[PDB]
Amino acid sequence: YVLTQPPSVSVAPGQTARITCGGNNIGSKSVHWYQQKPGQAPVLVVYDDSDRPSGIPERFSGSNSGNTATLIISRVEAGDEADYYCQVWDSSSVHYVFGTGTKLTVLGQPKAAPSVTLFPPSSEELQANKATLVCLISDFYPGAVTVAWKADSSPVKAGVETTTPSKQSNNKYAASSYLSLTPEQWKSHRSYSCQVTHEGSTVEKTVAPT
Amino acid sequence: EVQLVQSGAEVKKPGSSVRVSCKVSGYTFTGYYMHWVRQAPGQGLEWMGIINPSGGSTSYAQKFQGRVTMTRDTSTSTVYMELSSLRSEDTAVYYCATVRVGASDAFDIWGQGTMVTVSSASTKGPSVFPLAPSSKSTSGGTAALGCLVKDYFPEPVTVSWNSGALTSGVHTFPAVLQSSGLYSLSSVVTVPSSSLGTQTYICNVNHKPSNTKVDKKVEPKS
Repeated sequence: YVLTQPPSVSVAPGQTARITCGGNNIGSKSVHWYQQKPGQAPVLVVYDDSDRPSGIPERFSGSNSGNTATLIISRVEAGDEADYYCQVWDSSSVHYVFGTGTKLTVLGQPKAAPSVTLFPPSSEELQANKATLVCLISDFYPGAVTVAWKADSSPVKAGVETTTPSKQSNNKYAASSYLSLTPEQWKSHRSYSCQVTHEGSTVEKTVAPT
Repeated sequence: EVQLVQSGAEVKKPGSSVRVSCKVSGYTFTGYYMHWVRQAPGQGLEWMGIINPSGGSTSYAQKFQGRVTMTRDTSTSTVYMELSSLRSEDTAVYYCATVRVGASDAFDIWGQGTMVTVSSASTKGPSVFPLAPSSKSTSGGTAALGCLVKDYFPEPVTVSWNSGALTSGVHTFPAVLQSSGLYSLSSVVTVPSSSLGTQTYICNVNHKPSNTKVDKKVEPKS
């Protein structure tokens, strides 16, 4: 019942990542660990506290102590970046409880700055009685970015939709942010700008109507 | 190797039902029983239930209790998964997974998953508006142009520039899901601005489920 993991873990290569998974008294319970790389399916990595399935690297080893069970990935490699879930069989409700998940981030890539191009609404989009702003972010690392919009230079919180970051052809992340508007506000405010904060670093682009 | 292959992605509307198959390959199917797992977007694994290929009895989780139906077919070596009273919060990837009687207790073999987008929107084709580059840029450097693929509710829309000849600078961003249950994405190419009138830039926004084939040129701002 309620298996609990820390959300994020960062370990540079060579070190050993010890992803912890805590349930109330896991006293040698059937602890099982699963790696879930992006886009694909969970694959069993460690079962029965510490044992492995055949074909799983010798690096992976588990340990289930008293009240907290942990996963030891000795000599971490870049190909070990994934989400890791723990799981036991709860006899109280006869259920199969999974952990909260832990995104393991292998480092080994210097911090990168976004490129935050802006697009006004189209001359044909206004002909269609609408106006949507486009914010496109690419070529930035630490997969975490905060977005905030500004009309003219007055704060805004209405009509903005933003997607979650995604790995590129590069191993740098990318995300998109949109803003639907009304056409009379578009040419009343002098300029629209993209304000994108990444790790505490803000880059902006500006445009004026036609 | 013993494989688990699942049905393809399904698109349902709230209040319906959805069946997802998960075929086992090879051995006497009714050897070791298998279970099902939900995983909503971005979130974590959730256990849904069990069926025994042999003794077709089932055992579910409390959240999906009564609204999930699990069946198996001994002849074709498969298991089935039915959600009843489909709700919008059930949009997820639904995995299947077998546990082998003996070694041990975890699911050694997993399925590929089946995305089940669940929303009330109707199958619609997107409207395209060209996005003009930097107005001046006469003596500037490099600029970005693009196409706006607005408003559609199936999420395989494919954009390609000039029948695929344009490759350098292309970055088609993942689509956004606006609050109305409808999608929108953008595709942008970065090119030197010295050619702002001597090569042609046309994007082909294809949307197969509505067979909406629309071309849209991006000329410099005017």
